[PDB]
Amino acid sequence: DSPVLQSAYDPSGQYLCYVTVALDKQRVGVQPTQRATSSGVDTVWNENFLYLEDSKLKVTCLKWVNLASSDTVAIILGMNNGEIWLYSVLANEVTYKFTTGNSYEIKDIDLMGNQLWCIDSSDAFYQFDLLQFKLLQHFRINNCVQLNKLTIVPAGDSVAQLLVASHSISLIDIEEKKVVMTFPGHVSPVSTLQVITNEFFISGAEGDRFLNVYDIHSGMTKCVLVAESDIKELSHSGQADSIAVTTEDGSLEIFVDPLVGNKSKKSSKKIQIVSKDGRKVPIYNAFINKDLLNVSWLQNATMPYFKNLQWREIPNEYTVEISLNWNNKNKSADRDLHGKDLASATNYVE
Amino acid sequence: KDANASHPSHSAIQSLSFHPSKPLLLTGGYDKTLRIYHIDGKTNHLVTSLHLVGSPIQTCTFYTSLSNQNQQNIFTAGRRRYMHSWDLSQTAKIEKFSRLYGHESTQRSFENFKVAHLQNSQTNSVHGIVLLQGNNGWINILHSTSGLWLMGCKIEGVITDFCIDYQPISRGKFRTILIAVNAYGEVWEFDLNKNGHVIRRWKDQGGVGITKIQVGGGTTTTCPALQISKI
Amino acid sequence: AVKDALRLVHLPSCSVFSNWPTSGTPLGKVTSVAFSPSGGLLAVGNEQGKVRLWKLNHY
Amino acid sequence: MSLWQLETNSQQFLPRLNGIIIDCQVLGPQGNYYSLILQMTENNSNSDYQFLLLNASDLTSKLS
Amino acid sequence: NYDTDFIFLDIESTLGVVGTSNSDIFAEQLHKL
Amino acid sequence: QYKLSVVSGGKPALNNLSSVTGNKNIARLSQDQRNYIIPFNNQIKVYSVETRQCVKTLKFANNSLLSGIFLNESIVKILLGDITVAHLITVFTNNGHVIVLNYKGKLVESPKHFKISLADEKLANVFHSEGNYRILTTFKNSLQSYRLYALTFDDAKKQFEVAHQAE
Amino acid sequence: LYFPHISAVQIFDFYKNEQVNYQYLTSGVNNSMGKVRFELNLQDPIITDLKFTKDGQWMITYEIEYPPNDLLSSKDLTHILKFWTKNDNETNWNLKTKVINPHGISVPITKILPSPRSVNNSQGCLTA
Amino acid sequence: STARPRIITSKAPLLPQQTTPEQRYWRQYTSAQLVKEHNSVTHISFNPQHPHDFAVTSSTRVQIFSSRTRQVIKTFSRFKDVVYSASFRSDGKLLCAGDATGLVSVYDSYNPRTILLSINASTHPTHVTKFHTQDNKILATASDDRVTRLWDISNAYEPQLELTGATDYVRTLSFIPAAPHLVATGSYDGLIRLYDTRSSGSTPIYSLNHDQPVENVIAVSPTQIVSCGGNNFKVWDLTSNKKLYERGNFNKAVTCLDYVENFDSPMQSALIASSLDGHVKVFDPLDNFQVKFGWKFSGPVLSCAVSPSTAQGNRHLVAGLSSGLLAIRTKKKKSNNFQRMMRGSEYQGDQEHIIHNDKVRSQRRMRAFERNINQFKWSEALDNAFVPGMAKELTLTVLQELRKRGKVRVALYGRDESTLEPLLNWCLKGIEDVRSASIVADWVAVVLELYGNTLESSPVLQELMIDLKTKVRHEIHKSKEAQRIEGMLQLLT
RNA sequence: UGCGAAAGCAGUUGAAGACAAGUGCUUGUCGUUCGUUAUAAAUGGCCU
Ligand SMILES: [Mg+2]
Repeated sequence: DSPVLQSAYDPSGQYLCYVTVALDKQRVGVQPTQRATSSGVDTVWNENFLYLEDSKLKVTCLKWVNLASSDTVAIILGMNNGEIWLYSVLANEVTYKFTTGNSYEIKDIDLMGNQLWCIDSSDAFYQFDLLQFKLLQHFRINNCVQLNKLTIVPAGDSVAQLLVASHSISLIDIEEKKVVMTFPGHVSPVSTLQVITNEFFISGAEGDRFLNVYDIHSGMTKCVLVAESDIKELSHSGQADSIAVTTEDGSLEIFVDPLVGNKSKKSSKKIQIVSKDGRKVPIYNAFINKDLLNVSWLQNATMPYFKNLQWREIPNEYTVEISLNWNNKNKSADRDLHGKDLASATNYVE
Repeated sequence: KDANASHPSHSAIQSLSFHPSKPLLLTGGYDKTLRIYHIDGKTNHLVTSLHLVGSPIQTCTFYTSLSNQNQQNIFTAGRRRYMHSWDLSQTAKIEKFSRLYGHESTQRSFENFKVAHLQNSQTNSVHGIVLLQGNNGWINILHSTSGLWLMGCKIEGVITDFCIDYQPISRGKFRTILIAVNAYGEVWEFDLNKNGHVIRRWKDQGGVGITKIQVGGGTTTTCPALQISKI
Repeated sequence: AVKDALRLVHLPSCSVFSNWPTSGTPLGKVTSVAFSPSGGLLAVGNEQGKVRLWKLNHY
Repeated sequence: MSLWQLETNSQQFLPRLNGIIIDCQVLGPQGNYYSLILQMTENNSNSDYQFLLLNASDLTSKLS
Repeated sequence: NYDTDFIFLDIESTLGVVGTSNSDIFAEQLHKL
Repeated sequence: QYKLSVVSGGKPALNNLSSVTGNKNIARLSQDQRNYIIPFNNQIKVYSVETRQCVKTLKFANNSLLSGIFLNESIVKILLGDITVAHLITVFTNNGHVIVLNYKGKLVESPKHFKISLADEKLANVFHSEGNYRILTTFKNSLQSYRLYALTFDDAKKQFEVAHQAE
Repeated sequence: LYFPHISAVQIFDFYKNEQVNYQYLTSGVNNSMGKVRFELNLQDPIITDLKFTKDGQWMITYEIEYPPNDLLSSKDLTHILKFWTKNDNETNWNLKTKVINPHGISVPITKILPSPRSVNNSQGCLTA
Repeated sequence: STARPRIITSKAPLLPQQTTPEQRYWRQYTSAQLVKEHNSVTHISFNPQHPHDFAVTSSTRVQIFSSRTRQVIKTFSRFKDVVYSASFRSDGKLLCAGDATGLVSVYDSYNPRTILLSINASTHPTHVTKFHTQDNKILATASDDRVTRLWDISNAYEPQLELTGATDYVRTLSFIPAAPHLVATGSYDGLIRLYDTRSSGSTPIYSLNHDQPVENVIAVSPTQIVSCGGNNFKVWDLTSNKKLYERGNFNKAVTCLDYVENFDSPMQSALIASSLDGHVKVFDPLDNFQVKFGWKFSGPVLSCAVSPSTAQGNRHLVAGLSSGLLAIRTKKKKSNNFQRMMRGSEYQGDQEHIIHNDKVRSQRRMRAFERNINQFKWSEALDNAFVPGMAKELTLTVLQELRKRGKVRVALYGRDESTLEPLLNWCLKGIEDVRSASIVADWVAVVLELYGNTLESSPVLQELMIDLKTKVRHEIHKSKEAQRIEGMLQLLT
């Protein structure tokens, strides 16, 4: 129902990467979310794109390599071939291609510094080093019959344990190569497994209106966050200060201090976009850092637009109003209202 | 998924065209509308629409200049005495061609036309030509941008259809050959790079009531080139 | 002239394709046809105002 | 303004300009624009020039 | 003129008036393209 | 209390030479063909063709060099870009001053002012095809005579040198 | 800023320093044809005076039409006076009334003075 | 570039008694049919509802005329002696009429056979019988008994109220809109008596003095009532109880009066007043009741009426004459497979993003003479000037345009006596009128200067100049007279 | 051309040089000058 198959903000929240299909081929592009740069030069549409030369080929998971950490701004793309590509946006070319020996599609990827992790349809974990460009080890854990998601816990500066998800969620240690804890997940496959803070990671599943907040150390559901309609995309602010969920029906909901009756909490601020005429525009991604919330919606067919708003002052239910062309009388700059050429002198009529 | 599900057409789809590079499709009809769709194959939403009051749409096509690839434009025509051109979003830059420069007699409707690339050999510059169908065997050739009348070509009997062919000569050189056919079946072949002079004549064996003529296997309106070496 | 009046021809064999179109394929009165420059998409319009889109797997 | 077609010696016209045409030119790689200078000889006290830039496509004032 | 100032016209037809960070580089490279 | 200041513009400037015809226009259209530069008597206006509005005005009064030079001298030509070297223009006036200005921005208070060497010659026209520059100039029955020099900018001396070609 | 050009009025915006309009306020061969050779000797009507009421909705014009040469009626100038009106949004003045030969025949209207705001709410004028 | 100016038709300064927008609308009551009736038509009324057929009382019969057909469609002849009114009820279903015998009969309109209610109002004649506008049930009756009984359709045996106090014949009853309680009656005493039905009644609330016998009283608006009596009609205001206006343009005694408001005319409201001098004239209530139009008829006019506001079709002006003549004036008011092949023309782009229109509006076709001026056919433009059935004003232009263009001699070079005669023949006629006198003076001089020699050898032209010389001389005498009058006036002032 | 009203009241249209044509002479011309306030006529008519 949306032309944008997969989307992802950068860590800073300035640049959005989205993948869409042109005829039978997918194309990947990166565009500047902010209206104007720090230098004051207006941002412009980026026509440069990366085209996948094969129709069969598809992008399954996209991940930003942090802009500050690495000299070259890069985005890592997992592909259904079973190989991972490193994409540097400036050169508009894939710099290096990480290939696993097997051919199964990558279901999730996640990154910390040099450590790069991926999981296949064959339920095998893998490791990769960005600098050395090598496959370090690959192992299969028992009692992991599917792995729809992967997230590496933010512990120190090294990866000591990983969060992986199927209909149920699991925590695994790299060194012992065995599960540590098991959490009761959702009935449907898990869609989002982002880690809000220490000992608190949230979970959501396809075709579900609820998010479970799980404690890593203990394992009890701290809270169940509720959406008005299904959940598609997730973004958290700071450290559990606020959470933004992109609902499937096209609305953005904001949870305020969700980590503070108590068990099941509902979204406090709901955001929607409606054009002047009356048509509603769905939202397909969002980002919320401290007090600025970024809303991205599609105009034309795949032209993405952006808006920045301060959610603190916004009332509970707020609908942005946007000018979209509709029965717009076309006014050419070289004619007046009656079609006469502007240079022409008006004639004398008694 | 059908392309028109996103926004239906209220009249027949009189012409279709795929943009040379971008993934866009243009439709027109006697509804007097120009609908452009973004064909993905799964959603096919509507990029834009443009209503041309009192200009029934009989044929449409995208045009990308062979030198300045940034140039994009849409030519549309009908059973009317004027042709529209839309350069490529608050407003639309639409230009109306309604001057034939002394040949208004031969051309009383633009409803049939095609667009091709002409290389002015003495200068080696390449521009667009809009080709038209006259009254009695007359083919009018206009400059695409300025609208100037460049040359005219004539055949015997009622002109029914015509098609454009390119013949490379050397690195950076190519000649435009205009193929026209009569209702009975004579085929002419003008060389538009030498003032519209016939170069060959033949007959389509067993041709009677010819209706449309087309060429393929190389460059043409449906498979345009993007640089001179691709002709 | 008549509904479903469309055929595809292989070249240079000049042998018309037999599997497609079929009796059940929707074409109506085919009144406009367009091939995509790449990807082998085929868009066929009809008098009803519908542009039905097909894909050629070979391209 | 008269455009003489020299192939067949025909002509096309752009009449009723605001003044007499002191100058004409074709300004563009493909003759996109015609640049004109007008005089408005009515005002005999002063020389009242007006510069026009016309779009060759439809002969309409792109910039006056 | 009806506000305080006065306008005057010169034979040169001149109406005078008498009156009382890696992200920042990335933004630049993106704009250049 | 009261003060005097110029506000509006004035008549467009022209190549007021009887001999030259078809060259009376000195305005130019940018290389990208998105804006038209028209020199007036007291300023230079840059109009955007797409919007038909005056995007920029370069007034002679504001800048110091222009005020001294023009405020009698007139622009005999405008050349897009800069000869010595993307929004630069070079203005040649009849006496011989060559000034390198910029539109689409804020005018720089020290343009790369130069001065061609002419001996009792009034510069009439300048023109180029590809890095080659020729200048036509008038010297003195009431009929003026013309001379054609070849103009080149030498980087070492940063001066415009003129070599005689025709008379 | 309104300029009484020969047979026309040119409306110019000096805040923006551009022309906004150019309207022909007389009859005569103005733009119907291009005068050439002898026709060039013809003199179009000349707008001698142009003034506005204080309220600013009414435009008064005074015009002199010059007869052609070498006819019997080649020495009887025609003095015309016209009243126009427009709304603020509109850009073209519309002629509302026309007086032919005010004050008598061949007697000039040297001066026009729009009335002050007190009398008829600025909807009047004096001619001398 | 600019589109060519359209040649401006000449307009000489406005002369007195110009056509006014009020007159232009009322002159469209063109089609006139005169019908003859046995006796004087006394009263005329219009059905308030569609199709608004109007009833006319004459002799012993009432006739209903169709609005579209303008012919009798129903006839009520049951009345034994003369009939005196045909007012409809507000709904338009019923029709009430009076008799000399005094009985009041209520018939179902459009069913003359059926009689619904018969009332013996009084032994004296019953001249006025009107239904109440606000309330349907109550019916009013006026008699020469000088009592205006207020009847009720449900109870006919006794009157609901019996207003009295008039010392002369009562022939006029009016009900004031928006004040249903109030009732207004006028007698030949010269007093208009106003009564309140809510109170006990039988004694007027107050009397307005009209000073002449009152022939009809009409309530123009909720606060104004206009009464026509004697040689004038005076409009009264009840709140102040004094006359705002009076008009005495009429000569004979006004007889009837009718009012209509909110119809498609330039004038919002119209007051038509019969004269008995053969006149029925229109007055404008928004303009202090000033005249705007009038018609003259063969004999005295005894009744007037105009179609109601919601006519919904051709309007009618009806007048009644004592001779029995009735005058009516009227203001008249492929294959499916093909269609599917072209179904888009109806669309107006309501669902589209951008609407772009460039078609130039169609201008009126330009006449032949304008075509010749525009193409610089000077001589032909002169010929087209003098053609049979050419309106005088248009001809005067093409002479003026050519003079303004400076092409007078150019238009007269290639001419002989055969083709010069039309110009002189017009000039022979143009010289009379004040507007073209100056222009003809100009052209006539040129042809003499340019065809002196030709004139000598052609005898026909010589006569044209003698006849011309006669009439120009006659014009001098008229102008000289006008000067003497003008001097004569200055002496008086 | 000056003044004035629009009407008018006064006043001008000189000299040199050069070229062309006809036959040193005659006439006509000036993208030549000095001085005084100081017929036309290359078949040649305006878009969609
Ligand atoms: Mg069938």
